[PDB]
Amino acid sequence: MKNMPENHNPQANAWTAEFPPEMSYVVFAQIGIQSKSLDHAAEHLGMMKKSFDLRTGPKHVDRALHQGADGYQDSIFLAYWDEPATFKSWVADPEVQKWWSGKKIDENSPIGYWSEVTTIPIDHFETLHSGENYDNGVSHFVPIKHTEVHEYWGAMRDRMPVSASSDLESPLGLQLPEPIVRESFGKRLKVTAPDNICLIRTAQNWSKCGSGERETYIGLVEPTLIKANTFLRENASETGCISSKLVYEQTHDGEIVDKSCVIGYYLSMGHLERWTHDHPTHKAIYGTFYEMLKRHDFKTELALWHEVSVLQSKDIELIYVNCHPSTGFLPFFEVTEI
Ligand code: HEM
Repeated sequence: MKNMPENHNPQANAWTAEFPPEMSYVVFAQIGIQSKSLDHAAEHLGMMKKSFDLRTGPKHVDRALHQGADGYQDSIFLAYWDEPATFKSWVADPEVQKWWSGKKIDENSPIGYWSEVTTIPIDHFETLHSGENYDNGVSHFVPIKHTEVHEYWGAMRDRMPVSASSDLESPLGLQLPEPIVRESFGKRLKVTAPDNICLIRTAQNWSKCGSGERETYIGLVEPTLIKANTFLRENASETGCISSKLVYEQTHDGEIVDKSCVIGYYLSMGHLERWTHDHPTHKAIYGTFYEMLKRHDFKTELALWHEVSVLQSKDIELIYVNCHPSTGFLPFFEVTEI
């Protein structure tokens, strides 16, 4: 590990995914229905829900709700496979093909469709968990193990196997170009990303907190998490953050549960590192979590985790049908009409 300090002894425990040898990829698919009122999205969401129960459906799927720009909401499925061939057979299923790639989105539709499908090579992937929790993304179906490789700047990079042999820099260098405003409503658009973009899903789960911890999380952490995500959304070029969403997770039936996450894409892992290590909003929430840890013998019922991947252009498929121009990758890079 390159960045680990001498005689490193972390204050808090943490766990990390330990992938079996036969696993080569994780498919992480984000599929969204975009609307101004959730009633408009009900029909699509019903169809997609049933598709996930196919024999080729994902090993795990979360539902979440995103409040986007200017009154648009995204109803999102976060779906995981451990076998790309199974994912491809799922997409090919006639029931999935009824709605895949926004097929039902007609002209002048009140809803949009988008999908961001990432096929993650395992050597370009790492996870971290504040507890031995088997309901955190891939930990629903991958074992996890205790690790010392955390609680220092650069630990995320060190946990990703390929960082020992690659700097993981963008071919575009250090500056994300100014966003542009696409005429994206009424169109079917595919965006091509540059190599070595970095995707993070970083999650907060207060479902097991008693009153004390819950009041602290809601009163003292979440407001600054909201501030952090807003800053990332509004300052793409300064930060290198292509896209950031704060989403609240839901039951199968759509009810909001006590879980959230930020899903963000960055021009490179280095951009994500520099924001995390430097910005005051992450400074503030990091400090509060360690304040909670000390007050609870370094075992809070609040659970945090993240999944971080570094992606090649060919690893990610980005499709936006009748979407608001601020959605996802639409402001950046190369676009084509499908
Ligand atoms: C916009 C939302 C967030 C982003 C993008 C983000 C990003 C990151 C990244 C990339 C790291 C790894 C740093 C490294 O290893 O170099 C990290 C570490 C950490 N973050 Fe966050 N984070 C976010 C929200 C939060 C929240 C809400 C909390 C607490 C409630 C939090 C607490 C921590 C802690 C405690 C660590 C240290 C983990 C360890 O290595 O043991 N973060 N964060």
